[PDB]
Amino acid sequence: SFEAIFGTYCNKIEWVTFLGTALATAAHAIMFHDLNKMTTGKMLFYIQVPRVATGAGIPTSRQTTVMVSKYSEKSPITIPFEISAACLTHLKETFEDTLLDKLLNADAVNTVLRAVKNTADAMERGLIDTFLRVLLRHAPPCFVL
Amino acid sequence: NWTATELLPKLDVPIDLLTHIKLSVGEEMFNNFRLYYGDDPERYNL
Amino acid sequence: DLPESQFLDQRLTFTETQMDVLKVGERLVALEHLRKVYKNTDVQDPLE
Amino acid sequence: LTFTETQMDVLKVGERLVALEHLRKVYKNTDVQDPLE
Repeated sequence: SFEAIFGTYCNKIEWVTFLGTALATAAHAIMFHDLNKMTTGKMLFYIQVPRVATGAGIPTSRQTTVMVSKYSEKSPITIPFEISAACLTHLKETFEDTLLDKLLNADAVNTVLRAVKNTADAMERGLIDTFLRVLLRHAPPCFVL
Repeated sequence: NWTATELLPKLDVPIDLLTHIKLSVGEEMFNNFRLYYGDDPERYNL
Repeated sequence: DLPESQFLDQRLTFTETQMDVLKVGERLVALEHLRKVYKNTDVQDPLE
Repeated sequence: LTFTETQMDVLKVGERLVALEHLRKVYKNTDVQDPLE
């Protein structure tokens, strides 16, 4: 008699990106590199108002000028991954190799690549999440709007 | 032997779920599973 | 007026993706499952 | 008197053509409210 393990299958993950979704059609997405070096990004909006006035008793206003300095909002994300010290040992040792070292070493390479790979997937997803949560926290309910 | 899965190669396939992958083992879509969060050093012990 | 404001003049390598668009009020509105990034994940879908 | 052309939303009632007009487009962000209100 025998146990007969069949085809050892695997998933391969759904390769999402926030540009690839429809969130970046609402997100003007900009890489910037001194963002750890910046504090709070200001924006000046210069705004004229119109000046329609008439009448004899009606209070005619002055020309009114409005600048508003609307601020940015930091909201960093951080996902953890981890690579085992056994994985680092079977990478950095690379000992007297009778092919069970080489299988294990290629496994360690694929382990680190798989972990960083899924980590970047998590990075994309987390950017999806915090962009969505910022839209929710700065989007009123539409009965209010 | 889950090491024989996670160490040997596999087959990239499209999968499907009713609810959720970690709920698939807690609400038990399948029994005799294996779940692990930190990358296992046991598969490195041959 | 600046012909190239700094957020405006952001050059980009365009591609396409098959987005579920709909016209309402003569405003082309896309429509998006974020199910693809929240399936089999720990994070609850924030639209829920 | 010289002329020009403009895109007016005109309507037909009783074989009489009648123009139709938004005035919010001149009373947006204005101190004077719209007298049609």
